[PDB]
Amino acid sequence: RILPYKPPEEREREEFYDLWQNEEPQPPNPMHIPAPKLPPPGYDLSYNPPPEYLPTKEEREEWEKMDPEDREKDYLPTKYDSLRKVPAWGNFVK
Amino acid sequence: ALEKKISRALGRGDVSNAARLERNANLPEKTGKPRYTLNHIIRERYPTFQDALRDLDDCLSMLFLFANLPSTTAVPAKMIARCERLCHEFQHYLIVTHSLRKSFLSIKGIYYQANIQGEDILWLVPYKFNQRIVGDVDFRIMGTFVEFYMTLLGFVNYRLYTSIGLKYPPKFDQVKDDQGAELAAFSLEGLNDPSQLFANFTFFLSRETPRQPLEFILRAFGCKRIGWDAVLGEGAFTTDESDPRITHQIIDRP
Amino acid sequence: LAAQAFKLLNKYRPETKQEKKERLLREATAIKEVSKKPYTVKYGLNHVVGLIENKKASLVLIANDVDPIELVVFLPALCRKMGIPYAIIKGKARLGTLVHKKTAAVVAITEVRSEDKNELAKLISAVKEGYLEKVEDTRKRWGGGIMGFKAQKREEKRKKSLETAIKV
Amino acid sequence: SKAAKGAQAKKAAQAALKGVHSSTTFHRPKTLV
Amino acid sequence: GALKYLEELSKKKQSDVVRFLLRVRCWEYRQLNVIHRASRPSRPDKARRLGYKAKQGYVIYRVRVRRGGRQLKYQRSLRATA
Amino acid sequence: SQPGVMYIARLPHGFYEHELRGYFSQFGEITRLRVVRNKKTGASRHRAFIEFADAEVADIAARTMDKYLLFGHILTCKIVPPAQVHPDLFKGANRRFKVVPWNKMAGRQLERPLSESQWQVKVAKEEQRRAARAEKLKEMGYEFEA
Amino acid sequence: FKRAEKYVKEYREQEREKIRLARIAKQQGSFHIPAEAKLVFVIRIKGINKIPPKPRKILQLLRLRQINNGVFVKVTKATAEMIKIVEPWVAYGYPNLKSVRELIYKRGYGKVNGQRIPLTDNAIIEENLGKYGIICIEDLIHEIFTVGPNFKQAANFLWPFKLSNPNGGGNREEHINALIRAMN
RNA sequence: CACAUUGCGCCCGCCGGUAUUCCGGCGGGCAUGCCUGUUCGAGCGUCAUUUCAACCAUCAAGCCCUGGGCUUGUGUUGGGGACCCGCGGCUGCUCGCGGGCCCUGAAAAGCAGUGGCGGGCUCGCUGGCGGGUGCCAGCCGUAAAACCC
Repeated sequence: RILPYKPPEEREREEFYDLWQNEEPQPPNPMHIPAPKLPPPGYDLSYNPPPEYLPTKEEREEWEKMDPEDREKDYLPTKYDSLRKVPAWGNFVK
Repeated sequence: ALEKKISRALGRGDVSNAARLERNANLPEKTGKPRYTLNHIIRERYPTFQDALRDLDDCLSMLFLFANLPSTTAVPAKMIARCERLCHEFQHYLIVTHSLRKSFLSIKGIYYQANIQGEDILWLVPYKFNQRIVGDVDFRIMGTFVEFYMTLLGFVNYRLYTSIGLKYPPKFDQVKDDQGAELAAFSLEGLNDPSQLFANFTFFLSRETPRQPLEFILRAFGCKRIGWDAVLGEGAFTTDESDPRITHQIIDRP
Repeated sequence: LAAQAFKLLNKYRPETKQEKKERLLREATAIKEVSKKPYTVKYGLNHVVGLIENKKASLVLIANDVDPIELVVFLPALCRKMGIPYAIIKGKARLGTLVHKKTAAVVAITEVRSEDKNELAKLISAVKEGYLEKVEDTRKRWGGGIMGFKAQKREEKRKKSLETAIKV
Repeated sequence: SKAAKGAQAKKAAQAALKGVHSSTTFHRPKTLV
Repeated sequence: GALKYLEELSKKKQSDVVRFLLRVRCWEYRQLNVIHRASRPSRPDKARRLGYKAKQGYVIYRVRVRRGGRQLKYQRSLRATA
Repeated sequence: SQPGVMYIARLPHGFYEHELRGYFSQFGEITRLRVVRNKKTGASRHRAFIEFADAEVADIAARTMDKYLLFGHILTCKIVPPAQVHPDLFKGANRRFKVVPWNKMAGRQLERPLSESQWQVKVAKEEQRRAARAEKLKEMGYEFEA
Repeated sequence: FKRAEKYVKEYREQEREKIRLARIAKQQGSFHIPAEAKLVFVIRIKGINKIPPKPRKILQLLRLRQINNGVFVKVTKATAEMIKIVEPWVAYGYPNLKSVRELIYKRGYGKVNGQRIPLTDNAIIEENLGKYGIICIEDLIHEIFTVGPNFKQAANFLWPFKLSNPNGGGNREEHINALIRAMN
């Protein structure tokens, strides 16, 4: 009727399924507004972009001089000679 | 109510039942899993596997980010370890199925695009550096999202492995992962144009090359013989740089 | 003195409801397939009083906030009449945690183990020197009478209202 | 000076014996229903 | 044996201890309602010998009734109306 | 200006001058302090004397810490009345009572060489001591030569 | 207010520290370690409040001044002697490759002009070091793990690791990695 | 809820009408006192909270005549008693180091003495040099060194 005693060491030692098992299509309700996907990356974002996308030395210093949340885009295209010289993105977590 | 009973027990000197009540609490710092089961929430939020596949983009971006971030109070260390495991398990599925299609190098990181059952999945993985956390950043909000995504990916991984035929979860070698196997600590057992680009080829990755991105790209697109310096981790086909049977060596040095 | 008392008292705490079941299960399993007398803190007002009357309690600790005070008002005199060292502890709830209850009106120690015989003896001397000598004169005196500034003004005003005429 | 010395001596005595740990209208608080 | 000490104490109702406790408790009951629940007997020895046990199902309600007469005298007692 | 003198005893091992100064300087100001010790060994005799510059501080501190149970020692804080306070009481006060290895010093002094000319006349004094011991051995009935 | 028990407690603590330091001095090289040149990770933990002068200087040289501080040290004869002195205040053992990789990446920092600069790019790796041939963060990991000629330069560059109290988690061998896993 | 009019509120769900918002209907619920328990609280009602713990070698190292033995691993509360000694100073009395006998709760009421080295403080002379210190939780034993940097 009841379990026998076991030492605490043995108790510590002793101690998956398909979610869509019964799945059928359902009609989409009209009250749902799905969030749009973030746009895919372009040619400005590559670490070795074509030289045209690169900005001028003046157009850069104006960009960092301007405070954030006032810029058209949150980045400026930059060219790096190697993957070794590509630094970490400072706004990744943000 | 349970937290109140733990506090009373802790504040009264009886630590034995306080530990007993803790086991009922299912704390993430000990289990490493989400505190509340979200099986029914995920099912009603994604009524079919197709809806789950369409929103894997944000799920993978979170989990690959937190697999590189330090351990916080909202998301403890054992929670991050499960994020590595799920992301590594997911990467193995694309390698076997050759579902990886595109990859892109950007100033924001590395972009991977895959095609699972006809849905395009795009996610961004940060470069392998010391990610910075400054300003007003709240990990409790992100902890809630991590909790949901880990449960979602775990169920997605199970179905994808079952569709192929492999058993889930894959066997994990703690000793090999300790040595630095990373993706190489998984063994995939059964249950009882893509795969030609680098098939009959052999690569050696130098120290200054990103091991995790390169190995994923090569192994998904056909390669079976990849080696690297022993500092990169256990699992290389060969370690000696003087091995004669090495066609390509990837370098990033002046 | 409270901390030193509870340091000895904690080492003789009675087993909890979970611990007692585990010990009972251990012995039952062993027999299915000879002990020394337990030493523990005695609690319960009827229990402790009988121990005092039979001169078995070495040390008695009494709570200071029993809601009907007449339940413990005789205890210090009874302890003194029998020659039992006693002390008054702030908190019946603090005594409760010692015996795994919500509240203990009184706790007692009859006999301790050999490794704590010297510790208990030192605490007996500490209480009777540190506490019983300090109250040898104040236990016979009436308490209260802590009139503040407002109370003193009222009393002086009352006197001056009867200085001239006393209506009776 | 003498008052300052007496206050310091009393403060140490209190700590030695007792330790160092020591709108307007009231409404019925909203509780769980 | 605490209840035997309580029995003797309740016999001396004019003693300094009992008179003091009865004075303060009388004021406290007067600030409360005429009929209100008492969480605990104020005379545990008296309640015990009258049949009170500390089980779930036993309650104490204390009540104050105006004393005096109706020159007519009520044949029942003030305790009966309480 | 009425300095007060405290007599503390039954001290635990470790409640030495620096701790006696540190703890009681919290009550007030300390002028001189001495913990009694042994010359033969650098060990305390578990009592000490503390002089406060303020008499009222010595009264408050002695009342509070009188029967204090510390590491199994019930302390003793008694104020010595200014009458029988010895004029020579704080003499090694505020000075470290360092331990001298008298056994090492006296013992090795027996090793250092020196002209034994006075030692040989001491040998004669040893002989006369032996003669006295020989008298003490007459009742014993013991004979011993050189 | 500081209590009389704490004064006596600290003295008896200092008396025992003076004892073990004297014994460690007289039988120098007490630890029976075979002559090997490998890597050990050292973590500063809570302990005796009043550190004796000799251990105080050792913790200063190793930069283990604050609690939850970690450093990489080669096991030389002097270092093993130094670590034996600071045994009460440190938790130490041999790391594994994953432990070294996680620490230098997730919590990696560097000292540039006496300032704590995070390891966000290899540009500063090859600007401070690099004349020794260390141009990327992986080279720094390689030199730390497979301890080489310029371990000292790699070590001083690495700012002491500021770890975090584990959330429910002597020579510890590989069990220092379990402590690191929780404390990271 | 309402002299009860087949009228009107609040919560959960459903049905039919162009219906996520409108209308109507339907189903399940919403009185008071009290008891037991649950959960959520209030109180210038009372209390605890700056942790008196454990942590030498539960065996190591070296040897010898090969299996037993040997050596090294310095680790002790204080006080008292016309008691019996050994050895050093004291012209001597006596005093020191170490024993044997006896007592005492982790017991207690000035009886402070042995020369230095380095450091701190302080005072003089030309950062340096030369003297003092009841200051050293730093060492040594009478020189001095070490630590220190």
